[PDB]
Amino acid sequence: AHKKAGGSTRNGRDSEAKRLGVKRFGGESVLAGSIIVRQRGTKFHAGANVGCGRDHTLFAKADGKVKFEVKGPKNRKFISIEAE
Amino acid sequence: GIREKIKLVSSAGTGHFYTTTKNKRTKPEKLELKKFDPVVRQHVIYKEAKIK
Amino acid sequence: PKIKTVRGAAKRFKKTGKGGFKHKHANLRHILTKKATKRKRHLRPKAMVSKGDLGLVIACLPYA
Amino acid sequence: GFEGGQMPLYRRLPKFGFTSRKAAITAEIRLSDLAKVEGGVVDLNTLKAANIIGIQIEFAKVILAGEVTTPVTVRGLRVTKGARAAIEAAGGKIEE
RNA sequence: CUUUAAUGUUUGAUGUUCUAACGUUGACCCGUAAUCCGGGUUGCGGACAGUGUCUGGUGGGUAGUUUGACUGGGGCGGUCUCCUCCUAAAGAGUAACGGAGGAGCACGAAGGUUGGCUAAUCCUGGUCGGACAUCAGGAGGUUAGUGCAAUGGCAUAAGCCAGCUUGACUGCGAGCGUGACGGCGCGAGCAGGUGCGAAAGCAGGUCAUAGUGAUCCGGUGGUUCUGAAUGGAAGGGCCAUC
RNA sequence: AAUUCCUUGUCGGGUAAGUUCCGACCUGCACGAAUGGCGUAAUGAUGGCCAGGCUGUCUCCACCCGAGACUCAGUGAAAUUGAACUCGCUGUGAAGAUGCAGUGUACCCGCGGCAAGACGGAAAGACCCCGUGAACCUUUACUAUAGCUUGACACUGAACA
RNA sequence: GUUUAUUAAAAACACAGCACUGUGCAAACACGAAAGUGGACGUAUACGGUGUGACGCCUGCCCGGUGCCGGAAGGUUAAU
RNA sequence: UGUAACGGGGCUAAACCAUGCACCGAAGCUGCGGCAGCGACGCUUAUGCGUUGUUGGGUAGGGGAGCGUUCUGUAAGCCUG
RNA sequence: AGGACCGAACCGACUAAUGUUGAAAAAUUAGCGGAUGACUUGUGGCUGGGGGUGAAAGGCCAAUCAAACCGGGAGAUAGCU
RNA sequence: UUUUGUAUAAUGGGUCAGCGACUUAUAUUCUGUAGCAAGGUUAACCGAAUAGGGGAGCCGAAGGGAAACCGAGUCUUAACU
RNA sequence: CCAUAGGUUAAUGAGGCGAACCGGGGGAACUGAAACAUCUAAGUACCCCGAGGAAAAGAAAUCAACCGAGAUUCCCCCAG
Ligand SMILES: [Mg+2]
Ligand SMILES: [Mg+2]
Ligand SMILES: [Mg+2]
Ligand SMILES: [Mg+2]
Ligand SMILES: [Mg+2]
Ligand SMILES: [Mg+2]
Ligand SMILES: [Mg+2]
Ligand SMILES: [Mg+2]
Ligand SMILES: [Mg+2]
Ligand SMILES: [Mg+2]
Ligand SMILES: [Mg+2]
Ligand SMILES: [Mg+2]
Ligand SMILES: [Mg+2]
Ligand SMILES: [Mg+2]
Ligand SMILES: [Mg+2]
Ligand SMILES: [Mg+2]
Ligand SMILES: [Mg+2]
Ligand SMILES: [Mg+2]
Ligand SMILES: [Mg+2]
Ligand SMILES: [Mg+2]
Ligand SMILES: [Mg+2]
Ligand SMILES: [Mg+2]
Ligand SMILES: [Mg+2]
Ligand SMILES: [Mg+2]
Ligand SMILES: [Mg+2]
Ligand SMILES: [Mg+2]
Ligand SMILES: [Mg+2]
Ligand SMILES: [Mg+2]
Ligand SMILES: [Mg+2]
Ligand SMILES: [Mg+2]
Ligand SMILES: [Mg+2]
Ligand SMILES: [Mg+2]
Ligand SMILES: [Mg+2]
Ligand SMILES: [Mg+2]
Ligand SMILES: [Mg+2]
Ligand SMILES: [Mg+2]
Ligand SMILES: [Mg+2]
Ligand SMILES: [Mg+2]
Ligand SMILES: [Mg+2]
Ligand SMILES: [Mg+2]
Ligand SMILES: [Mg+2]
Ligand SMILES: [Mg+2]
Ligand SMILES: [Mg+2]
Ligand SMILES: [Mg+2]
Ligand SMILES: [Mg+2]
Ligand SMILES: [Mg+2]
Ligand SMILES: [Mg+2]
Ligand SMILES: [Mg+2]
Ligand SMILES: [Mg+2]
Ligand SMILES: [Mg+2]
Ligand SMILES: [Mg+2]
Ligand SMILES: [Mg+2]
Ligand SMILES: [Mg+2]
Ligand SMILES: [Mg+2]
Ligand SMILES: [Mg+2]
Ligand SMILES: [Mg+2]
Ligand SMILES: [Mg+2]
Ligand SMILES: [Mg+2]
Ligand SMILES: [Mg+2]
Ligand SMILES: [Mg+2]
Ligand SMILES: [Mg+2]
Ligand SMILES: [Mg+2]
Ligand SMILES: [Mg+2]
Ligand SMILES: [Mg+2]
Ligand SMILES: [Mg+2]
Ligand SMILES: [Mg+2]
Ligand SMILES: [Mg+2]
Ligand SMILES: [Mg+2]
Ligand SMILES: [Mg+2]
Ligand SMILES: [Mg+2]
Ligand SMILES: [Mg+2]
Ligand SMILES: [Mg+2]
Ligand SMILES: [Mg+2]
Ligand SMILES: [Mg+2]
Repeated sequence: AHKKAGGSTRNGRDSEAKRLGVKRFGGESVLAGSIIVRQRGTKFHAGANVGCGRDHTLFAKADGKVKFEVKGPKNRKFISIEAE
Repeated sequence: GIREKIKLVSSAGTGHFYTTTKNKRTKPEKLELKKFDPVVRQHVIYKEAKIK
Repeated sequence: PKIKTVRGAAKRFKKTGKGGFKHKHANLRHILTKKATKRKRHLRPKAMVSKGDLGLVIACLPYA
Repeated sequence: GFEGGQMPLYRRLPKFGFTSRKAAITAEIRLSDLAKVEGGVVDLNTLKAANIIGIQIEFAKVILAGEVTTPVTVRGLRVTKGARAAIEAAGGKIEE
């Protein structure tokens, strides 16, 4: 009689969470090959003993402690592995 | 899905083949690439054949 | 009476030395031109059954 | 194996391999089993008489497992490398 | 050899007639004291029909069943997988029929490498020429660009030109990330062989994140791995692939 | 209109007054010609409307006759039922209280009556939803199939063209 | 006239009548694995099915779809 | 439906604000006594004995230990007119 | 003459009231329809369950019918109480 | 009892007495216990017989690999740091 | 026409019942598959026919594997 029923919502979608972030923090001893940061861009940049992956993933090429540091004229954030 | 699939047969006599795709409308000419043949352990020209 | 073996699991799993089960990976039967060769190369070798799903296997394969 | 209506693991996963009929008629032999025969000679019929390998068996290897303390003629059987060295060191005579 | 005239049989098709199969819910006789049945004489039909097996069609006449879930009650409507942002509370993750947008590809170069270059817009002047083509200078300084959505990146350019090319390699892979699992991802380095570069070096697809589908069954090529007495083979297995 | 949503359509009639009725109009949401159209005498335990007579239908009930109800004697059930020493109110609270809190009121026990409550009794709600329930029915749902039909071979042969 | 025995007697069913259509007789059809039987001891002025529903005036257009009927040149097509 | 918007009576403080000392008030804590679990430590363990701490709400559920019943052996025994 | 008329038997069942643990697992009372016909009734017979029969309501088939009853498969199954 | 949650005006029960629901068989895994121990164990059957015999067989002391096959290693691979 | 069909006599036998087991002819569905149609249930239940104290089967056109065994039936393994 009266239940003016109706509507919808074109906005139901979303994607899965990719679990990005910093996996190993500073002063944190890692093995060689350990993923430090997963990220889209180069929000961070690779310093000493640190490689950049295909997806801008920062992994350790050697063993030692993680060092976050800011260098360069653009004040970019570099991640390096100190020797250990 | 216009990009059909083909195979790149070794010209070394082996039946080894890489599989790949191409647009046969815009690229009518055959694809020929020099690829590694793990049987002969050499780089040999492969040629386009049908995926069959 | 005897327990009957699930014959599919007997065709899919093999018991190892310490009691674990080896199995073939999935995803290596077709649709293979779009898959990276690294992926396939890490899918050819047999893998061990994980600790979580190892109980259902033992229930299906009582006779090893 | 019922996981709800989810495809169970034994059907998610592919079949592999086949079954060898020859493996059922092959056998492996300890070195410690070599003393359990009589006559100091080791054949298939000797091992079957000693109730070691079984009747339907037609092939047998001798494997470095255990140890033997006696000279034993081995005849018509495969022998591993370590079993050949241990038998020949213990006085054996591998032949055909 | 091209094209057949004769003869005959192997023979099909189409008629043509026949009778002997078969049919007769035609007549008459007998069993018989009987409108069944059988036998007999006979007439008509006649190899048709009709029955059996096989086979194509039709077939709710009958039978067995199926006909999804979420859902501010059910239905109708909308949705169902993947990607991007917010909600999301400065690690990760986090729901609603919450707010907004996209994907189900493309590229044999739009990949690799070497070398070089650096935008948008506006201002002034200038043949056709115009708000807006091309040209020169100046401001500006990435407000542009990125094959496509958004976000994050990008000048050492990941953006734009040209040269050479196929690393859009094969076997592996320490070690980590992520998931209940299946699984997904990153990966230095090792062996082989290769491309560019003088060289150091770089390259195991594309700036990244969507561009997808388990198993079974079956197909194709390769491989002696197996091969039900033996030798092969079929089939199967493994590798690649659909 | 047995069909008209809007609609108590509009006009007229009948009535003091008529969403019904009758007659017209046609703007037929969404009549219509053998799933028949329009009429139609008679008939109808048929539907709707009106009038006369009639009357306790009513205004508004009154009295009377009888059968019970009531009392005595005799026989003698039933549904139901956790236990009961079984009040009202306002509030609280599984959200509508005999039973909790606060307060008020109330000597104990019957009999005749009424039926507001005991979410009273009766019937594992028939509505609604659910169930990877059932049944029946339908069809251009799926898969089959009886049946009907086609042809091949057999029972089935001879001649001539 | 009939009907829901036990909440529905009606405008529902039936009806005489009408029309379409099938059926040539061993009829169609129906019950039956079949033999047989009904139709019918009847023979198209008969039988079956379907729709309509006395009577009166009437019953208009559409064959595209779905069915049915008829066709047989061509295409396609089974067992063999 | 009946005061019915302090729980009521009633209160001009028996209300509110500030400060302070008292007291009441729980199955909390302490005291006295008793049981059990788990750990220490030591004995010379009867593998449990002192001391010692500490623990002891509980559904689904998991673990441990028991009572009693009927029947068989012990039992042609023992109790019982 | 008449599926003619009024109206008892007979057949039926329109309305109201009672009753509804009834007198009665569908009746009584007062009225009601047909009543020479497509009537009604007695006795005997036939049709059987996916079947019958049906002036057709999914009606009836022993107080049971969108597929009777009884026995069996059978302790069907029950993600439900 | 079911529940987020019941004095609930949600379910069930009038009461008493009696009956009334996690069993049984065979396989398999784990724990405990007992026996033997790199061995352990027999089934059918025989046997007058819960003995003894019977070791057919089963599990275990070796695994890897799809497999052939190799073997304390093996597979992968042309070959593995 | 013989004949045959048919008729009649006579003799012998059968017929029916019954618990299970047995062989054969037919032959389900619920259920399970978390639906269901292949499949399962299950050649089960059930119906029918026939026999005996047991029946059935049975004396290799069999297995095996180049060595060999030597009818049938039953039990334990092989082996889930
Ligand atoms: Mg709704
Ligand atoms: Mg494959
Ligand atoms: Mg043995
Ligand atoms: Mg149906
Ligand atoms: Mg739903
Ligand atoms: Mg966060
Ligand atoms: Mg946070
Ligand atoms: Mg906030
Ligand atoms: Mg460059
Ligand atoms: Mg200009
Ligand atoms: Mg580039
Ligand atoms: Mg990109
Ligand atoms: Mg499948
Ligand atoms: Mg071979
Ligand atoms: Mg062979
Ligand atoms: Mg209308
Ligand atoms: Mg109206
Ligand atoms: Mg008026
Ligand atoms: Mg009136
Ligand atoms: Mg009118
Ligand atoms: Mg009409
Ligand atoms: Mg019409
Ligand atoms: Mg009448
Ligand atoms: Mg009395
Ligand atoms: Mg009583
Ligand atoms: Mg009250
Ligand atoms: Mg109240
Ligand atoms: Mg009273
Ligand atoms: Mg009352
Ligand atoms: Mg009363
Ligand atoms: Mg209910
Ligand atoms: Mg009648
Ligand atoms: Mg009647
Ligand atoms: Mg009735
Ligand atoms: Mg009535
Ligand atoms: Mg006839
Ligand atoms: Mg009609
Ligand atoms: Mg009419
Ligand atoms: Mg017409
Ligand atoms: Mg038409
Ligand atoms: Mg037509
Ligand atoms: Mg036709
Ligand atoms: Mg055709
Ligand atoms: Mg008041
Ligand atoms: Mg004070
Ligand atoms: Mg106290
Ligand atoms: Mg205490
Ligand atoms: Mg104490
Ligand atoms: Mg406790
Ligand atoms: Mg406590
Ligand atoms: Mg006793
Ligand atoms: Mg009359
Ligand atoms: Mg009467
Ligand atoms: Mg009359
Ligand atoms: Mg109906
Ligand atoms: Mg009845
Ligand atoms: Mg039935
Ligand atoms: Mg039925
Ligand atoms: Mg059953
Ligand atoms: Mg039951
Ligand atoms: Mg209860
Ligand atoms: Mg509730
Ligand atoms: Mg309470
Ligand atoms: Mg109460
Ligand atoms: Mg209660
Ligand atoms: Mg309930
Ligand atoms: Mg009760
Ligand atoms: Mg009991
Ligand atoms: Mg044990
Ligand atoms: Mg032990
Ligand atoms: Mg079924
Ligand atoms: Mg079934
Ligand atoms: Mg099922
Ligand atoms: Mg015999």
